[PDB]
Amino acid sequence: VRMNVLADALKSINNAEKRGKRQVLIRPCSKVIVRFLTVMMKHGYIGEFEIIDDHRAGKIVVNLTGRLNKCGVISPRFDVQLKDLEKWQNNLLPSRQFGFIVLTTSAGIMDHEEARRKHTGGKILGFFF
Amino acid sequence: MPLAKDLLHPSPEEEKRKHKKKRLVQSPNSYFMDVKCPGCYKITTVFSHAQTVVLCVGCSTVLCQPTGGKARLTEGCSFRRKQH
Amino acid sequence: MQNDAGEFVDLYVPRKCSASNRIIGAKDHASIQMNVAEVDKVTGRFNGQFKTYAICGAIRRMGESDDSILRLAKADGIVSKNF
Amino acid sequence: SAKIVKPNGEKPDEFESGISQALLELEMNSDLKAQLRELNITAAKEIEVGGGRKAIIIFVPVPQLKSFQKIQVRLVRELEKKFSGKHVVFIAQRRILPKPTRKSRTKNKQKRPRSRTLTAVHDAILEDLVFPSEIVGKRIRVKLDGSRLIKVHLDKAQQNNVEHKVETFSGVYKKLTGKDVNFEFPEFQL
Amino acid sequence: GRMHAPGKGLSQSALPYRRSVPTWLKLTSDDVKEQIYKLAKKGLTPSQIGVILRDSHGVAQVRFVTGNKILRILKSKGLAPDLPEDLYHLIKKAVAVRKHLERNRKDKDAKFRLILIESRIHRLARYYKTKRVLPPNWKYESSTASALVA
Amino acid sequence: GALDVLQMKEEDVLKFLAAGTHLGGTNLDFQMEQYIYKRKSDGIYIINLKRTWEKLLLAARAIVAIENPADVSVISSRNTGQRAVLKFAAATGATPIAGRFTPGTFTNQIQAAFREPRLLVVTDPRADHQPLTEASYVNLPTIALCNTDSPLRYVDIAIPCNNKGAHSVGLMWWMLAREVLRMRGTISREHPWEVMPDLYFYRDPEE
RNA sequence: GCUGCAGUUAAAAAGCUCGUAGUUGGAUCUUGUGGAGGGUUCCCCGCCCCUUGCCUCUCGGCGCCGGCCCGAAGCGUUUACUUUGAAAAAAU
Ligand SMILES: [Mg+2]
Ligand SMILES: [Mg+2]
Ligand SMILES: [Mg+2]
Ligand SMILES: [Mg+2]
Ligand SMILES: [Mg+2]
Ligand SMILES: [Mg+2]
Ligand SMILES: [Mg+2]
Ligand SMILES: [Mg+2]
Repeated sequence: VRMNVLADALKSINNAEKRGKRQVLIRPCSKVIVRFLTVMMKHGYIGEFEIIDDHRAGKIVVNLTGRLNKCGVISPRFDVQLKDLEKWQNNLLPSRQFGFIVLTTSAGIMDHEEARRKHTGGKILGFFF
Repeated sequence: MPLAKDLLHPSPEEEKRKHKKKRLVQSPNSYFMDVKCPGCYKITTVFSHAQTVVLCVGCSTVLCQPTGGKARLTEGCSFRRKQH
Repeated sequence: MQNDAGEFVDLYVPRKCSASNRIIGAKDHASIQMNVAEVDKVTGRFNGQFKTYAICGAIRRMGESDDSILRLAKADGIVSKNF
Repeated sequence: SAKIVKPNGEKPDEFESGISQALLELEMNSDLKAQLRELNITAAKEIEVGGGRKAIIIFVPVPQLKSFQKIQVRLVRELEKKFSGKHVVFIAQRRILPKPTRKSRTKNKQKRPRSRTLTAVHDAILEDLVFPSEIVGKRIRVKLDGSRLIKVHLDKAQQNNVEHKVETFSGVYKKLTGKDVNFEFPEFQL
Repeated sequence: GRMHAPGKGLSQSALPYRRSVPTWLKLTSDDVKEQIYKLAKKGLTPSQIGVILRDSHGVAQVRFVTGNKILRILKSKGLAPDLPEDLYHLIKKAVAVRKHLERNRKDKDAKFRLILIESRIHRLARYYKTKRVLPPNWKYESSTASALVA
Repeated sequence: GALDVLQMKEEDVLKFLAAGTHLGGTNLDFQMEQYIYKRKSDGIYIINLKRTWEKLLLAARAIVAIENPADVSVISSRNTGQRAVLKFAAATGATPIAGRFTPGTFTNQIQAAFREPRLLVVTDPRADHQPLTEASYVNLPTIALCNTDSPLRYVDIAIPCNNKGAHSVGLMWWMLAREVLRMRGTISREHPWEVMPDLYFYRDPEE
């Protein structure tokens, strides 16, 4: 079935970090997975990643640093509107000095710190810290 | 589980040990072959996992038998794997 | 760890494992500090300078420090290549 | 012939008609006629290379493309020894259309078929840039500053025909689309 | 994950990445189409045509040689059957089961499997009616169903 | 090492093939899989020698870096390795332990057998498991000679060899003594060694 | 117990399967730079095809040397979402 593709991509990344692996393969690939990985890599929680291209949905190989502590998904994509955001990042995040919430806004997939910097709400996807 | 395996550049032989689909990119294990009847003479092109009965033209009026896997040639000599 | 003035307010900076990047706690009585020697490149005799490696207790308990030191050495000219 | 063989290409063009008249010339001779029947072109252009060389593109009208490909070896060598010191590549000239939702405002025209999408033509360009090599694998490494890097993996047969030209493929692509491409001959045939 | 069974196996095919035609080929697009029409005239379903073409001729996948799939080819000439063979073979199997059931009524496993076959028939007709392939007043009734197969 | 003074010479491959050290066991474990060349026609694995040599020189480089020679405690419990560890401790000044181990020697601050080593060499991971389990309490690295069916838990520098036959075990200890004494200074290279490996072999009670 | 509980043995998964509503649903359809606000690429004007944008004319005020031209009329298939304005008694 695989209702949600991002959920199992993130759970398979997170099951390997607990194990000390240097790399993972995750499949199928998707547009939202690549954007979420780019957001997670711009900050420095993962290394580079490579996309393997079959003529189907494809597969990704990720180089894992040892910096990632936990990444995860919020199961229904709730609407979040720049006033709920503080009450959201007081449940999901472990502190006020690190850890990011990832949300899709009409200006792309980004983090909360940029969402407030651009005055935009959207839908929550997940978090990593 | 060496804890540092390389997934992007696998082995040239351990990537043909895996299932046809569980490998990095899918590939069939089957192939096409030239077959020669020693009687009439043509170049019939046959699928390895035939599952059909093949005849040449007239002559032997058999050239392969179907099975649960790869088809077996009766006495079809000289069979060549075709390539890419 | 610093503050807005700039000073460092911290008891100590714990070391991190060289194979999994996770810090080594203060009560991990299974972590080691393996120290290997450097040779003098001509007559193959020891000369002072040496290399040091830390391995955490967990990945030492799963039987992986063996093939982790081999990788930390091969990456670093103690073995060069062609193991 | 040689003055109308760039329709919708604004036919009076110094370099383009210069390639044209010579091409149609060595077509019209009775040397080898069973290979061509005076097929149209539409454009041409010389582009620089980081390696300091010259490469000319032959923009073929796409319904001709299969018939150009049936040759692709005598023509390239002839036009090469005529313009010695350069490289010759053929491209079938396809159409990109804006996004029907939003890249250009909609006026309820048509469905915008998939062949006219950006990715489809951007792949058919790469297919045509390296024809005798029959692309066998693809890969994309996204590096640590946001930019990507494509790797194409071609057969280990038909090798000696393209790796001398392989440097100019990168230039042609980085000039047409804007992406950094690499070409490889893989670990082994498997 | 089988629909009506408790098993789960991956026995599917796997067609290759090089999607070009095989450099050798004893045929060309319209020669394939005539070879298709000939077999379609004799009463062969698209699956049978594709197997026959794969086993005795060079064509590994018709769609890479001719652009269109086999059913669209058969339609652009007016040769496809009135109902698709996915539903045809299921109705044939249900008729076969119901005959045996009428012969010996002490068979309850046949009853169960007939219920499952008819569930499949309904789940497929419900989808074929959504794509306007079947008239919206279509209905699987056992008697007229036995009539349909002939 | 990557160099040529440390590379294996033809005189040592003959010592190896004469002691039989390349001949593995019948069972393989998934951690020793990088040290095997190929399984023979009968069910037995050949150990790669070039890999034995590199792991043996890595162990020597780990031992030479310890300043006090007398906290490199060496242990053997089986009857084949006792003379070898006694002679290894004599040749380079370690402190040997042959026979029973008397658990708690590393973690008990009353016993008179209580010592605090800085390294630990051992003949057989699967027969001297008590020193390993105890080293896992006091931050104690470990070197070990491994058969093809040795569990690499708590070992840090495995040396692949035939671990079963007496000639193999003595040869490995002799070569470990040779290479520590060589690179510490002492018995400089470009000479054969006074000691012959047979001083290190098991007695196997005589005529 | 939505955030946030439980169902091997403490209370607890219908004997088993099918099935309409209900809830949930795989991958895929355009990118760099000239000036400009924040660094030394990257995120309002526009160039490789388009980058509010096609138009069809018409009356109203706007250039210039009877003539020449862009803003004004439809609007981007629609929605949900998100940001912003308007309009919502006081008391508390
Ligand atoms: Mg499954
Ligand atoms: Mg099957
Ligand atoms: Mg199927
Ligand atoms: Mg409770
Ligand atoms: Mg009870
Ligand atoms: Mg109970
Ligand atoms: Mg039950
Ligand atoms: Mg979707």
